[PDB]
Amino acid sequence: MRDLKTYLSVAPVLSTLWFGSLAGLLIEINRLFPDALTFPFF
Amino acid sequence: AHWMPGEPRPAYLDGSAPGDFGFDPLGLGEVPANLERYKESELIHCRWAMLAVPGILVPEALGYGNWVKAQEWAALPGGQATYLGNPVPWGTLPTILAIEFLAIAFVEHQRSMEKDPEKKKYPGGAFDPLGYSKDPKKLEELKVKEIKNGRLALLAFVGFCVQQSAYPGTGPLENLATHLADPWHNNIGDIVIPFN
Amino acid sequence: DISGLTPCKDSKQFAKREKQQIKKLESSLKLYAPESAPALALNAQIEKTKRRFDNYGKYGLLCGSDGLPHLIVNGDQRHWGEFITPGILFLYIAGWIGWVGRSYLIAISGEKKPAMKEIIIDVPLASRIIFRGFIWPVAAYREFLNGDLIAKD
Amino acid sequence: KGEWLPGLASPDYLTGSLAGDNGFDPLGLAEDPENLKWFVQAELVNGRWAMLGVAGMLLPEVFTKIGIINVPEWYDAGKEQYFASSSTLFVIEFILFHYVEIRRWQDIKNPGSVNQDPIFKQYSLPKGEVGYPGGIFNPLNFAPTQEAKEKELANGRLAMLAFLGFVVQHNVTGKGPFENLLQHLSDPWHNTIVQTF
Amino acid sequence: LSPSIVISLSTGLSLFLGRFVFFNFQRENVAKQGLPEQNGKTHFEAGDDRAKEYVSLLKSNDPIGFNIVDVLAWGSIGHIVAYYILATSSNGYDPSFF
Ligand code: CLA
Ligand SMILES: CC(/C=C/C=C(C)/C=C/[C@@]12O[C@]1(C)C[C@@H](O)CC2(C)C)=C\C=C\C=C(C)\C=C\C=C(C)\C=C\[C@@]12O[C@]1(C)C[C@@H](O)CC2(C)C
Repeated sequence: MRDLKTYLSVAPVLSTLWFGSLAGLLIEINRLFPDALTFPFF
Repeated sequence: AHWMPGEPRPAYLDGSAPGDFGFDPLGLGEVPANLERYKESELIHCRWAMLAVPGILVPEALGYGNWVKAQEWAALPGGQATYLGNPVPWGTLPTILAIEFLAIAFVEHQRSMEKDPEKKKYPGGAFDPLGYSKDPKKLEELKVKEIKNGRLALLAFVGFCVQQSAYPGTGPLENLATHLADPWHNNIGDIVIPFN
Repeated sequence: DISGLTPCKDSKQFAKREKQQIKKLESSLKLYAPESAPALALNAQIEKTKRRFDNYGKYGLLCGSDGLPHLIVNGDQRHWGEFITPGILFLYIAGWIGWVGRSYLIAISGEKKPAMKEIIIDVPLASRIIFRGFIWPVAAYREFLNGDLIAKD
Repeated sequence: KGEWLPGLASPDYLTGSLAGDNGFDPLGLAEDPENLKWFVQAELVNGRWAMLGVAGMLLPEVFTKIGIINVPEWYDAGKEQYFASSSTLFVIEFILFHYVEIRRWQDIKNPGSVNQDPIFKQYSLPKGEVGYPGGIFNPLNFAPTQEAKEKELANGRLAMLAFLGFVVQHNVTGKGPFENLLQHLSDPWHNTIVQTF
Repeated sequence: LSPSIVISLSTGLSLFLGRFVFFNFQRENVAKQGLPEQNGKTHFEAGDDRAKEYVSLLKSNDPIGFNIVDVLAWGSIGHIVAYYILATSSNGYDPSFF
């Protein structure tokens, strides 16, 4: 869709998409590996 | 003549000076007056260190010391130097410091007042008996020999000091004896890589 | 045992904290039916707590007199996993970001009006630039040696 | 020379002149030519050391299993007792690697700088290209043709990933490489990465 | 060593260094620094009528130029080093490194 990809390219729409994806990533990591205080995998 | 083949030579290090192998990475001798001061101080450090290496090895081979044992007597109040077993009657700490200061200050401050930068490093005359200065074709060779043996003695003094730092209570000939007894398992590797 | 801290698998105050939190959760677990959904969520939180304390036990965390995992960030290998192994993992990721957003800014620096790409991000160009920062440390290293990291005004 | 992803074009900085030039630079690392000629050398040396490493941690194992000669499995090979210490080896591997690697450094800085011996000044090295010294590094005198350089870089790129596979097949498996190969050939559809995790 | 001997010897060996050894260096450094310069001019040249370098106290005769102020300076160093010697010797302190 022309000019919708330009709107979704705009800084707030793109920032909310990036930070929603990133926040879901961190959230699901903390579900998978909750309560982390060390990196023991070396 | 180059400390590292392939590295470009500094334009102020041509090779004409004795021991001028072009080693100035940090760029200290870029201005010529500082370079003359550095040459004088290099030769002074060299001569002192290479006089010191006999004064460290010889009294440890036969003098019954280990070049730091010769200093512990002054760290304890009451006790004087054992110059080849016999005690010296010239006092222990303060008066030897007085004689050292009053002698080497005079010597080094009559050295300081020299203005000719060649006599500032290579005075000669009274400091050149035996006439080993009347032929520059070999005097340049001898200056290179002085610089080379002196840089070797400076590195050997780093060896003394750091072998004293790693092993606190020993001497260099004891280090060489340990390396001749068991050379592989008693080298630097146990210190650069400490097991704990 | 550095800095006068007993390990957390051996610290009695750490186990006491575990037991206190577990009793605090169980006292909230009694009010619900044992098969109900709040009760199951509380039990899942209880197992999460128990394995959290077990994992802080096994990962070499040191516990003080208060009985809480302290982080030894000095450089001791036994505790690199507390600060340095994460820290590098930060400086990588962070240096990914800055090496991306910088590179993007250099790729849209030569436009006519380069400000209308700051607010309207070229997703193709940004996606091409994003993975350039995967192995960013060698690019930043070489650009420091080549002088392309610092503008010459 | 060829292409690694036919949908993509080889970048302008990879003209095909170099050996192994399949155009693989998606992340634009060798965009500056100085970085390109440095990473050529880094590739060659990491690949040659990886070939030696893989050949020194696999061939011990395919000879241990068949019983021709019993030797440790490259991760229990450090803890064995040798005629020197655990650090004396590091001292020697510092003393006489600093010398050979700094001379290689001076070569990859300026090519014709370091080719003659310090001691025996007559026994120089021929003017070969950078990363390919020749001379006493070529005693059998097999020619360094471009096909041979491509074969070198291919086996080296393969040995690098082989070493990485070894490190990750001991980090999250615990066993040796060839034992993992025999475990795969036992039941390939049940002895893979997606059964260990 | 009695303290009078210590004081006399250290003072003598201090103004001996000052008269003969560390004279030309001190005096050439003095001439190098010269005077305190307030905005190019000296303190007395700019005014103040009190920072005039005294010459009635510095004119004293000597073939090399020793003045009473150098006698005070080398000699204050003398008494100081002497009392350092005396107190450091009279204090029975064990450095006990070994
Ligand atoms: C700046 C200060 C600071 C610091 C240092 C921390 C640090 C931490 N917090 Mg705290 N926190 C902070 C501020 C801070 N927080 C603030 C301000 C708040 C309020 C908003 C919180 C609220 C908070 C809560 C509520 C929780 C934490 C948790 C945590 C832990 C995170 C565990 C986790 O999910 O990471 C895991 C790691 C990641 C998510 C990073 C993954 C990155 C991706 C996957 C890329 C990595 C791979 C990459 C490709 C490289 C691979 C190498 C190579 C192969 C290429 C950690 C100890 C959690 C915890 O466990 O408690 C201790 C937790 O529950 N924090
Ligand atoms: C040198 C090397 C290994 C050397 C190993 C040695 C000496 C092993 C020695 C031993 O085993 C023995 C013999 C015996 C044991 O007793 C002792 C040890 C000591 C254990 C590995 C390099 C290993 C190097 C590796 C794995 C590098 C992988 C790089 C990749 C995949 C790069 C990808 C890219 O960079 C490109 C190509 C282009 C970019 O544009 C895009 C991306 C994608 C970023």
